[PDB]
Amino acid sequence: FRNNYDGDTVTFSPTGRLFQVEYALEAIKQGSVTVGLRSNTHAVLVALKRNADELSSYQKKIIKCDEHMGLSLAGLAPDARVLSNYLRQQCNYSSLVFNRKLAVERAGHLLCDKAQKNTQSYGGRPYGVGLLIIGYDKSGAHLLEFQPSGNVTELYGTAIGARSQGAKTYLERTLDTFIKIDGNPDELIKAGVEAISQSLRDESLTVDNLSIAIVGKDTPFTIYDGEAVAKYI
Amino acid sequence: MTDRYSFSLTTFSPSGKLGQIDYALTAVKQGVTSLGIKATNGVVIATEKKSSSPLAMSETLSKVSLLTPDIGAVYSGMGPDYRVLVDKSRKVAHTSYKRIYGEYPPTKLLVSEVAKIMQEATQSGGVRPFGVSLLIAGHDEFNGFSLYQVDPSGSYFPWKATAIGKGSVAAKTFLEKRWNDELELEDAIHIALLTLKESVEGEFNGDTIELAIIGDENPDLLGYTGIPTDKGPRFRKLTSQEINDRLEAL
Amino acid sequence: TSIMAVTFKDGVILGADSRTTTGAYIANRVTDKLTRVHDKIWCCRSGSAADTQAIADIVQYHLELYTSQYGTPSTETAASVFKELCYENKDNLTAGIIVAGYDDKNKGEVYTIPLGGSVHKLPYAIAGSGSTFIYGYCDKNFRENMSKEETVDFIKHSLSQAIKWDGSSGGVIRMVVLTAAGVERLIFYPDEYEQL
Amino acid sequence: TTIVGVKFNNGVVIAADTRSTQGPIVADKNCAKLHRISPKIWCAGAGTAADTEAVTQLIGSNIELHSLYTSREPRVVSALQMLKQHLFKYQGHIGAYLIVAGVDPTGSHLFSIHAHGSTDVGYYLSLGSGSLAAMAVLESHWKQDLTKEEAIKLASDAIQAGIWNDLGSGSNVDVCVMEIGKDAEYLRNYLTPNVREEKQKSYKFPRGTTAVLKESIVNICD
Amino acid sequence: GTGYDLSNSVFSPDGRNFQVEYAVKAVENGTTSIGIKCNDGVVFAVEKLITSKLLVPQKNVKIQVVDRHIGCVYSGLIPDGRHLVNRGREEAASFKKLYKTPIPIPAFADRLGQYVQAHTLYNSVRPFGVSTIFGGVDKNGAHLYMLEPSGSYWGYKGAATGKGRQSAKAELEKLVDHHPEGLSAREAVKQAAKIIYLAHEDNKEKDFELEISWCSLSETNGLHKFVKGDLLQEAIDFAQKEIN
Amino acid sequence: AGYDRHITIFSPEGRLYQVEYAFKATNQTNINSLAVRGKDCTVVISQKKVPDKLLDPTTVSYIFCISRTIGMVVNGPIPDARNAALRAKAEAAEFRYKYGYDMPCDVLAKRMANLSQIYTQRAYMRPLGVILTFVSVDEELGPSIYKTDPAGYYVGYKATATGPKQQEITTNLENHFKKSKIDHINEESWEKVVEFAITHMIDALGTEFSKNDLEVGVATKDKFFTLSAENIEERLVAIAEQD
Amino acid sequence: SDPSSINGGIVVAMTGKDCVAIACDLRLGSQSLGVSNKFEKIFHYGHVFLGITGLATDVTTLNEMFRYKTNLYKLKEERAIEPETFTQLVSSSLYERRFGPYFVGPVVAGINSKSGKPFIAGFDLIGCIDEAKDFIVSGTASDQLFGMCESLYEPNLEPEDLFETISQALLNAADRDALSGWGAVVYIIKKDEVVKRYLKMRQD
Amino acid sequence: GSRRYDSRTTIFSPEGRLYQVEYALESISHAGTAIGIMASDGIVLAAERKVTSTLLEQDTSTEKLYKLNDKIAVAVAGLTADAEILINTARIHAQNYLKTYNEDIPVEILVRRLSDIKQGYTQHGGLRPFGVSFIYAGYDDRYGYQLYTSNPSGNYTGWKAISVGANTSAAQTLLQMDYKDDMKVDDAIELALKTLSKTTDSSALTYDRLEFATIRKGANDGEVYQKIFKPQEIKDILVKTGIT
Ligand SMILES: CC(C)C[C@H](NC(=O)[C@H](Cc1ccccc1)NC(=O)c1cnccn1)B(O)O
Ligand SMILES: CC(C)C[C@H](NC(=O)[C@H](Cc1ccccc1)NC(=O)c1cnccn1)B(O)O
Repeated sequence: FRNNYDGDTVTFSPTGRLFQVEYALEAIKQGSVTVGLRSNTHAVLVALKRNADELSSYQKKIIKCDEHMGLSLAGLAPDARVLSNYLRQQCNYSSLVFNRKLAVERAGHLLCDKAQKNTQSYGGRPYGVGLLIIGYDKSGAHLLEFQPSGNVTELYGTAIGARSQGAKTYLERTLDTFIKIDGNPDELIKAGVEAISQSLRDESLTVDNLSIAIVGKDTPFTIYDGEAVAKYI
Repeated sequence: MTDRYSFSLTTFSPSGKLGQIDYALTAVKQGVTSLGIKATNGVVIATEKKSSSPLAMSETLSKVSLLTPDIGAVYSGMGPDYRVLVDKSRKVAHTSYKRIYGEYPPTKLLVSEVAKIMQEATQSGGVRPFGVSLLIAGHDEFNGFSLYQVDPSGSYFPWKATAIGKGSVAAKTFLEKRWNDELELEDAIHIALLTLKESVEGEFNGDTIELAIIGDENPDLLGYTGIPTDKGPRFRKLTSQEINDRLEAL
Repeated sequence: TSIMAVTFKDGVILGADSRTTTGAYIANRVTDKLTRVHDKIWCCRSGSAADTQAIADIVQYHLELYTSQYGTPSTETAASVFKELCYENKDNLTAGIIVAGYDDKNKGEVYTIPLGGSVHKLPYAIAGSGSTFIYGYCDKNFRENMSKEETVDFIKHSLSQAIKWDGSSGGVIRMVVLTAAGVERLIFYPDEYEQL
Repeated sequence: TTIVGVKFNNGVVIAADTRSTQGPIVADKNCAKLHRISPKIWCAGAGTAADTEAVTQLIGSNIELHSLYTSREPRVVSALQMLKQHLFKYQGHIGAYLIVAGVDPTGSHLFSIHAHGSTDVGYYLSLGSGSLAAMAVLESHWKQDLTKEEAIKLASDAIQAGIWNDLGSGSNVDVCVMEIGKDAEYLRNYLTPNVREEKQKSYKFPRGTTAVLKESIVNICD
Repeated sequence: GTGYDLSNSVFSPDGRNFQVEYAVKAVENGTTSIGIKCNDGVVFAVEKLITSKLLVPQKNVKIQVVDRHIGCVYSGLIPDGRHLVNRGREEAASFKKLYKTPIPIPAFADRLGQYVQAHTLYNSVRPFGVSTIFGGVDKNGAHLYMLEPSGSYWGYKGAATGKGRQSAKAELEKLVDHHPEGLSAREAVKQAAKIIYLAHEDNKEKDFELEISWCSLSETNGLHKFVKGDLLQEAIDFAQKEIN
Repeated sequence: AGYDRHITIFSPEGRLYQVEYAFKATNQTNINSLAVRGKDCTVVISQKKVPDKLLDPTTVSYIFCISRTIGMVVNGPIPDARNAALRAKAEAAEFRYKYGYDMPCDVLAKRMANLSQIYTQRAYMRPLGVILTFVSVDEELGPSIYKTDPAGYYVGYKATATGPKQQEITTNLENHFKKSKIDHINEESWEKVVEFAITHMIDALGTEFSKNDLEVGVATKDKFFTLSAENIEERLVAIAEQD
Repeated sequence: SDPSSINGGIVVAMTGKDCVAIACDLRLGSQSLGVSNKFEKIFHYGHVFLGITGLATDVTTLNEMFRYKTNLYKLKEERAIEPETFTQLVSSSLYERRFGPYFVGPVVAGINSKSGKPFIAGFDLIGCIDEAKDFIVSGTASDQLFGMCESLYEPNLEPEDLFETISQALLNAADRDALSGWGAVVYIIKKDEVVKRYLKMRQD
Repeated sequence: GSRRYDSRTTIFSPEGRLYQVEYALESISHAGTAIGIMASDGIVLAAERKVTSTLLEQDTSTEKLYKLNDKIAVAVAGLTADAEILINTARIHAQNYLKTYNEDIPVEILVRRLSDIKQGYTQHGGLRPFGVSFIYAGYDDRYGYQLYTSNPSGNYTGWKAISVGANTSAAQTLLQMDYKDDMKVDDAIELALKTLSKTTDSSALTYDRLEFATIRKGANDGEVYQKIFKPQEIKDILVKTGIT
């Protein structure tokens, strides 16, 4: 069975599965946990950064795409660099040609279509990364989940990576509370840090261990690391 | 999309055989017998019209094709493979010869071109060799009358007489007994008809048998008059009636 | 050249002179400038003989391919194909073309395509070197919903005036009648139209 | 150059003069302006000599391949279409001006093609610098329903108009007759009304007249 | 031997293309979607499985418009469907550009068809992992189509695909029999809502969300529009009541 | 070794399995068709089977109008059929543009057989699992039937039949032509020739047809067209007033 | 400006009784300045002779090109190219450069080895074939050559007579052309032998 | 995809040999033997025609000996069709050289080029190599008479005497024994015929089973002549040497 049908992305299994895509999905699960959630005014990303040694840096998980849009990554970091870069260009093209900030929904559809092309052609490979995209556009705050299969979903909240199921159940439980946490950035982040701590096991979330991002109403997408995340530990 | 078969499909096996060329020749062996005989004043090529239905009109499928006014072809093996080789042979006779010296190529050179097209199918990426052997007969001013065999490998050899396909070994033997260097064209047509009767199972008449010659110029077949140096093609397909006439003196 | 197409009650008529010139020499005096691109879609050609023919041949090809896949094309679709060729190749073409067609749902329709490759849908249209001379006459004499006989007469008189003044126009007046009935070829010789 | 084409009741006839010029100079007193596209489609050419020979041979070749491919006799409308589309592609730069005529399985045909790629149909046509002399004759003597013989006369007369009145034309008359049921007949130097009169003197030199400096045998063999 | 099912363009000894048949499996594994043709238009509806409370309601739109007059819905690999619709949109733009008129639905059907069939001609590509239900109104009425991973498509009175295709097909067949005189736009919408609720039983474990769109000559002028608010809620009720 | 059965290269026996399996695919649809020549027409009959009640019967067809004069019936899966139909249309339109006359039936046939031959030789292309029957009244050869298969083979027919029950029809027709001694049906009108074809479809298959079980294409001088359900019924009524 | 008038140069060919003759001048100039008096414009491939007038660089190039093609021809055909055939090879080779032509006036002379029939032909720069039965002329003194030939020539001359004729035709045409002369060479081609003679002429 | 069916014609074996070259060489070893012998006043090429029949026209035939130049010729062992592809490019290269420098191509330059073309098929492009071995016989004004050999690897070497094709080892041993540097062409002719006569896998060595050629400075010229022996000429010279 499986061994005969997982050679490349161009091959269907007898049950209609695409194993190379499923294998790409496994790189996400092995990635460090990251969380996203939003109110009607703001959207927040929280990520647990991973290090190699205690002598190593913690590898960055949050990339900015435009002044109103950015993302967190779980999986193969280079693939996130390629995809965030493409998104950066699309965000950019919309501004130059149309003097228009790209709709987060529209960015969603673009990433879906780009990933898809690599799931149907020979010699290509699926992307091995999951992405959480937050933004503030003409219809307010937004959060998106991107899967290397091409599936993009709009959500109030979610988490991806190792042990991500913890935070996901927390957010599902908290839903009615955080959706209302309007006009107060520090409280939405607090709910996000509380979500991400439901996925801790190994160690605690430290000062150079945390990464948080925020966008909204009158707040351009900004990255917080180190000392600047201290008031959330 | 895009042909990503940029590698040879014919390669050498440890014994040194080229598998696909062998297998193509095997396909040729299953094909209906065809033959050629070279007389002093002409060449004859013949084969059997092995119709695939009595509902089919066997005239709509010619196995003997004109390549230039002085050159004709016949084959044994895969019919469709032959058809496209005829299209290509006819074209290359123009692009590589007529459009350059204002005359049609001599037989050996047109053969040489066909052979190259077949050699390439043996080496290029993503193709299989042609599943045919051809017999090409023709005339030219400086070489006179001449018969050639072309095989799936792209090799060709000149013949006094030969046969290919199904009953070739028997027919080749029958030609070795009957051939001499003093044969008039009519005599050769006679030998051809005898040789082919051993191969044909069913009916043996001008409707079943397809036969063509390279003989004298046919000014009646030219279509126009007024240029002395255009004296008419030497290639002539014999009619059903012309065959039956010679089957009564058989 | 003098060419026109007129919509009336039953359909549409196409008219043309028969003169092609190289300078002041009449290279052809019996030219057919009324060209068929489909059973009931025709065009009037003016400008370069080579350009208009090559354009007309391309359109006929496209519409035949259209019919094989989709069924009878609308006159508007025919005009669109013409336009696309004339517009996209405006720098290397000298083609002034009138498209007229009969359709059962739109009766008779006329589309004019002048030099730059713009499209204009009109009740009637005139074009060619000779047309300049009948802008006044045609504007004063055209009515909507005329009868066949009336329309034949309008084109006949109009083109004879154009033929009279324009050296690039002349020969015979040709017409093509497009209705539900059918396609009818009309021809009128100098001895008739000159004395109108 | 003067080339004409004339339809008759059962076919078509074409004819041409035999003069070629560069500036005021007659380069060729007897070139052949009649070309065979296929055995029953012939072509009269005017303009640039290399160009009419080339365009005629190219389409001839391709027509031949089409015929073999389709098992059909070539049609005049095919040669017409292929020539016009070729000339059109070269915007005029290929200086071929052609009267194309022939018989095929749809009847008899007569067309003209100009260098930019426009085609015309007529019962009678002429092209070349002699075009106006010849057309004047055609416009004067043509009628519908000509016999083969009346057509040859009409065509041949048209070229004579060109030969005598146009400095661009001269020497001889070539004709080709294409009749619906028959083989095309090509009739090279049908008229030769311009035979040079006998010279007044022979200019044959006494041997040794020319001074030679040096001599040697040339090797032709290998 | 075997291995006939490992490469896309390969014929098995019985003349089948197993890779396509395998694509069909991914389709059968998908959400159920449907189309109903009515007296002057077409209605599309689909089941959206609510994986979580966290999925923002009404947001993750599945029905897709092509040009102004064509609706498309599909079951199977969602991205594969978007790819097909992307192509359909290019396919239609090209047609409108040259011919000025908007693309007829039969014409558009073949555009998709030929494209999908192209992905069964080479081993360097994979067949499409969706069946697509699409249609609209043109010069001569309403048209409804369904297109399979093989590139096969036909016109349909009613059509269904995905998990609950059998329930839906059974429900569709009854309508054809109890209404030979031709359904109306408004009725076909209520009916659409019902049919999805009834194929939802084949997956009754996970909640779901209803999505409906329509293209009717009298109701939408010919244009493809989404069913929203009052008309959606009215359709939901009719189905919620006919489930009991 | 075992890959000689996956792409179109020779087997040790000199055979092309992928071509052979393509021939197998042609019968997937379980539909039979036949073609006969009249005095000045050509008729194609093909079974029409609409199993699902949900289908729009008017869109279920294996007959195609290639050009104003050429019709083509296909035995094989629809997506491959339509692929071949699209190509033939395009090839027919292009021929007319380039050569200034309508593409003959046999010439288009040769052209499609050539494309099919190519899939037989080049590895990256699969054969189309279809058989194509082309029909017209050729302006030179008169009524015409030419048929092409996935082997790239093609020939002209007096009459022909294609599908699972091909042989039944073939032998039926073969017997008629031994009897009649001529190479067409002696009938002046296309209406009677359609009737003859339906009659012999009934005898050879041993099945009766309603107006919705058949599909008919007729080719006359300068048109090829297909009959409506009601045009068929008129043909079915006429045969019954005799049996 | 005119690439046909930079280097200067004439070639002329005539038919006789079972013979042909081809002649050229020897000048290679650069406008008014004479550069070389040894520049031969006649070449031969087997028994087929070719003279080229015009732009010297193209004269040289075309010779090297025909040597190349006739060598290949002979290898494949296993026979020497014939005058008729070569004429066709020249034509198609020139027309191949239709819109970027070689600035030359080629001239072919020879006797068919199979038929004994004398053959000459001339070409324009784009390959149009002029196949005269009497004489062909080419170069910056072609007007003068046409005049000399049209008077001096008569049919069926014997090799020794034809020699005298063609030499006078060339010499007297050259002396009325500023860009032709500086020596002259004449080939008398018979089936069997080919004789080559350098003429004495004015060196100004 | 395609990768499945790729034989990978240009990889190394674990032992560092090229599979396809070796198998091509194996094919060459079954081909009619060809012999080249250089003398002081000329060169000899001889070759055994593999498989013959009464009906094979030998007068029109050529399968082993090809003229490349007026001064260079080759003997072929292997696939004739493959050889012709190579022979034709070799003729072109010679003419390109002649046009560039106005000198006939030195023998090695041509040989190196042909050998380079063969080498390429060994390192890139995923095609099978040419199943050909060449013996080159030529003269030039730098080195005089030369004899070279190239095979499917694209390696080439120079020899006083050599053989290719079948039974080379036996033939090489025989040439090593009887060859002497002071040899004349006429003695070389005899050596080549003896050697072939002693290694045929046929009963006896008749004229109809041979092709013969000499490159001589034929002393009366003070220029080099390629003589391709006609069938009668072989029959004569076979009698003189004493084989009848
Ligand atoms: C459409 C064509 C056939 C009719 C007339 N065109 C020509 O006669 C044109 C010149 C012209 C004259 C007046 C205004 C514009 C262009 N003539 C040609 O195209 C022409 C003439 N001789 C040979 C080939 N083509 B016209 O539009 O006045
Ligand atoms: C078509 C040919 C055969 C007939 C006549 N043409 C010529 O004589 C043309 C006149 C011409 C045309 C364009 C540019 C320069 C010169 N002459 C030549 O083509 C020509 C050919 N070879 C040598 C010298 N001149 B004509 O149409 O008056």
